[PDB]
Amino acid sequence: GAMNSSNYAELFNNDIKLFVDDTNVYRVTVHKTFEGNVATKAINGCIFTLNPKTGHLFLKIIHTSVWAGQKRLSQLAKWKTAEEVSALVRSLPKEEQPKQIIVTRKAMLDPLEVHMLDFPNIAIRPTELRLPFSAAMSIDKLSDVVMKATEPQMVLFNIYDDWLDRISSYTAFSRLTLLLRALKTNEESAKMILLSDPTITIKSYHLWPSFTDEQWITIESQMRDLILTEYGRKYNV
Amino acid sequence: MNTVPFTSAPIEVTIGIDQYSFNVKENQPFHGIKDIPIGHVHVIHFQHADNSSMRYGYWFDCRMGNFYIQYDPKDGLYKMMEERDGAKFENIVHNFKERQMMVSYPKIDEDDTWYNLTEFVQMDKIRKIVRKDENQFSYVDSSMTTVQENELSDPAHSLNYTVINFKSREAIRPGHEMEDFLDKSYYLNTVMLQGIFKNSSNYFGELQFAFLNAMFFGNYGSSLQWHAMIELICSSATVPKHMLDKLDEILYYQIKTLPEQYSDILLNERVWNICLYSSFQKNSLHNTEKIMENKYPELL
Ligand SMILES: CCN(CCC(=O)O)C(=O)c1cccs1
Repeated sequence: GAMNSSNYAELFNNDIKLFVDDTNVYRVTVHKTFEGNVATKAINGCIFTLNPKTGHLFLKIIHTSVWAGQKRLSQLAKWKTAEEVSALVRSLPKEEQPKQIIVTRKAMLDPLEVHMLDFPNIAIRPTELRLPFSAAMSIDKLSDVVMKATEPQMVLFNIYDDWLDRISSYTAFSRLTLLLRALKTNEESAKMILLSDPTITIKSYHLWPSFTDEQWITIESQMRDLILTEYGRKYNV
Repeated sequence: MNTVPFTSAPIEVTIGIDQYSFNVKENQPFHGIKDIPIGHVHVIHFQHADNSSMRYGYWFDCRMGNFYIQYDPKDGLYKMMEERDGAKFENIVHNFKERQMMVSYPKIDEDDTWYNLTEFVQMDKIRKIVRKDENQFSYVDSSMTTVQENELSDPAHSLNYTVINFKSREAIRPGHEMEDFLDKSYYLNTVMLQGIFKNSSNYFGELQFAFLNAMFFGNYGSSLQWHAMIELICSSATVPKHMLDKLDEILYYQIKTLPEQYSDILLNERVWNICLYSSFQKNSLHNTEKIMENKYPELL
């Protein structure tokens, strides 16, 4: 059934599973036209498909040409997401195919179920978890590859860098969710926290800075402070 | 006109014949139903006074044989049987009629209700949904499950309605996933009409039979099938015009005949609101929309 707090540890067992977030597939800016009407302009998007146990991220870049001449784009985007996730599954060797796909938004359930009919044993699940994956485009290297794309492209990353050499998947997912929640809540402040110390750099092959264990403790505390500070600002608390 | 005699009525029971019904007392001198109109299927149904559990009954067509009802005290129900001795049957009916021990099928001359509810229903198709080839009549009851229900347990006692599943490979062409899920026209016209049912009359006959089993027996799986066959049409952008106009007539008479106090259990809110107000055919069912809005405005 639905993935929630009660069955949280299931995310880090040995049954292969993927989260799918479609929040950045169809991205637009809204603007006025010469005649004073409003129009949208699409920008490149992406599907965020993540194995929470291993950190493997299948970033499918959705180029704006996908939308050319199409109607009802917010609806089409869910079906395009499902088409691409199905194509990814089919491309994987059998022993790498997921046993469950967890969609972050319940409106993806029917499109994915329909595209996955050839895989009756892959469970398609919603979640009651509020997950901050919409902030993936606040990770500079991910945003850069999406914006530079001139055609559809799949790019593979490990969203945990090398953290699993030192921490469990559970802890790595916690850290990722905290960082993304902070980036979603106050992107500028979160980036300042991450990049303020010039002596700590991001490896060419990484997404996040090379913090020591003790530095991660400090960074995580600064991210929690940021989230709490923003809450007090919003609610006047 | 034709007659279904009863050997006797040993237990108190509500007897239905099509949309009519009569209460019979324990050991009352009741010996059958006469003046049954030729040309249509009919249903004779029962609900025991001492146990309203199991409604049950028999679909039949007097053109196919001479049928009678006899209570079985071992199995505890009224059973339909066929009499193969024609002269014996005529002599029984004549004596019962001469003694005025039979109720008359109470059809009004102006009244086309039963024809309207059974226009497309044929005994030969009933006997393929309800499989018991040794009899010319078909038993249905309140508890019989459908093949579709069974998939999700006694196969010989199932209702073999055509399985409709909107999230199945049968309904969705590879490469047309969004198209076929949002517009069921492929599934309706190519898979169901051209392939399985062969024509719209057979489709409508099954839809009508499902409704009648839902209404007369409270058969839940039949209600599911009726709603699915409605939703399949309404969710299709491309439907032949003759089918849309005929569907409006079919549904109008079904909604008209439904008991007012059974609406909560026999009508699915999601399906009816989708079909009348959101679907491709929301504006194609004028008569059904008018009767639904005036008779059951709460559901909507
Ligand atoms: C911070 C961990 N956290 C979720 C936020 C995250 O996904 O990481 C949790 O422990 C729980 C969520 C739901 C039940 S427990």
